[PDB]
Amino acid sequence: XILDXHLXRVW
Amino acid sequence: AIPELTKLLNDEDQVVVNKAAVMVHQLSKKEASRHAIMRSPQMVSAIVRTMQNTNDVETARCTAGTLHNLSHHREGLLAIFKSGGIPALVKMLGSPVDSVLFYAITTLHNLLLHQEGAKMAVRLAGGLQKMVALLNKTNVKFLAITTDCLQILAYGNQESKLIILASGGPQALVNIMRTYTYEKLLWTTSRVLKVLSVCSSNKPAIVEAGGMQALGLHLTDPSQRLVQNCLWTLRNLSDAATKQEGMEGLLGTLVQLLGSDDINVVTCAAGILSNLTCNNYKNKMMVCQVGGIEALVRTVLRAGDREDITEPAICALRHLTSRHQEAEMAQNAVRLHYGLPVVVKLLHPPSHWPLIKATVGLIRNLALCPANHAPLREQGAIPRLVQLLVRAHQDTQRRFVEGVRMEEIVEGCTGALHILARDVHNRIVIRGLNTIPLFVQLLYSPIENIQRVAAGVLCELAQDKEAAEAIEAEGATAPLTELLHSRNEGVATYAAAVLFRMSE
Ligand SMILES: OC[C@H]1O[C@H](O)[C@H](O)[C@@H](O)[C@@H]1O
Ligand SMILES: OC[C@H]1O[C@H](O)[C@H](O)[C@@H](O)[C@@H]1O
Ligand SMILES: OC[C@H]1O[C@H](O)[C@H](O)[C@@H](O)[C@@H]1O
Ligand SMILES: [Cl-]
Ligand code: NA
Repeated sequence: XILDXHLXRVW
Repeated sequence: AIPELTKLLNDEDQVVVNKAAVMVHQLSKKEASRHAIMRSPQMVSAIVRTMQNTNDVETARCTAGTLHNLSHHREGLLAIFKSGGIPALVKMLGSPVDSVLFYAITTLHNLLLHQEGAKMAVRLAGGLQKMVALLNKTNVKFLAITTDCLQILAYGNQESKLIILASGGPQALVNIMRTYTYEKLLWTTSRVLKVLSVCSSNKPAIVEAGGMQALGLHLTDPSQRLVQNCLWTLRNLSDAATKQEGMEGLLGTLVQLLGSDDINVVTCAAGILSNLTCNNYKNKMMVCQVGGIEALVRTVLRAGDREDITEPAICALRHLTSRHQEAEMAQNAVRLHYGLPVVVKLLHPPSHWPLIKATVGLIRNLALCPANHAPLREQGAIPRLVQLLVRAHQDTQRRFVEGVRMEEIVEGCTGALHILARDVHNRIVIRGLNTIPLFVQLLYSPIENIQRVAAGVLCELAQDKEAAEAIEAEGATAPLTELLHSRNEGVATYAAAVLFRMSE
């Protein structure tokens, strides 16, 4: 879940 | 609350420490208790120390998760940096537990994105080697974060580029481009390859790993950011891809992209085609076979005075019009696709020296085909080549103008004139412009290539009796006799032929 959340935040 | 838990984090009993780690994590999940943790430089030092030294799966997850929550804020990013958290996080990259790995890579990403000093700290902690090693993982979202970290670290840092190379970075990155279709990953990986492709060491390695062909796979992807990065990287690599095979597909796509409405796409395609056709007769053949001449002439016409397009396109045309099986057909095709007028136009202002040099070379090749002798004459090529030559020679006699030596213009123009002088009407025009005195002066050039083209053009002219007498009247016998002993066989052969025609 951390990955999806991070992708969205950064890009 | 904060100093109580900091005392429990520094406990000699690790059980007490494990229980304190779970509490600190839940506090990092709320804004009030998170700012409390970030304000204390003693608490953040304990979380970092706990993480690096723990052998417990949950404590590693909770301490790394806590540091991740801090990385969302400028105060927390500075806390993790000053508390020595970067080398601790780097250690967590070797973690067999995914959740620990995902906290570490994302936290390091955040530090590399927004925190000063972090790029140097990650390099020193051995981060690059660990990150390259993880490129064998198969999670495309994790791969996208890892590759972006490599991009941040490699950008503007030749040291990091060399480390990525030593760790097998090129091969691993090319594999990603051949294996996945996940756009975000393809794009971040292409950005890493772009950064590496300006490195003189990484470039042959990427090409050897099959990078040209791999990047070629994605040139028709709907994602324009992916296409463009692939095109930039391809252009960078293309001067070192002369020996590569399996390029038919790439070459075909590049010709197609010449018709694009995106001038950046057009620019790159022209540049890659130019580099790949330079002295590669097989590539010249392939590009001609898929309609390359027509595509390139249209590109030159549409580009007008945009030299970022016309220079590579004219270079490609120059390559395609010599030294391959279908060169003759290409020389004709340039005329048949209405290219001769625009080619002569580019000899004139406002063209800069790189474009003029390329255009003269192209005209030299075009003139190999007799059906181009008259159209080139009618379109005004001879007077302009002579004006270029006369001024270029003067400039050398007085003394790199826009990166180009005027000697190159002298040689190029004299070379083009040497080929045009094969036609009887062209020789009338060349002679009528009082060029013989200049051609004879060029025999005394220190540069052998200039002596060769000067001697060659005089040799073509001297086949007419009137011109032979003028050549002699200019005192050409003296330099020509000396040139019989040139170590350059071309110079010596031509000089003998001129001397012969002057004696009848
Ligand atoms: O062009 C991409 C680069 O832009 C900036 O220089 C950023 O500082 C760097 O992190 C990034 O890799
Ligand atoms: O996107 C920034 C740069 O990327 C690559 O290095 C290209 O070669 C260059 O033309 C481009 O401007
Ligand atoms: O057209 C075939 C050949 O014609 C002439 O011999 C040219 O000097 C040479 O450069 C060219 O390759
Ligand atoms: Cl003119
Ligand atoms: Na040539």
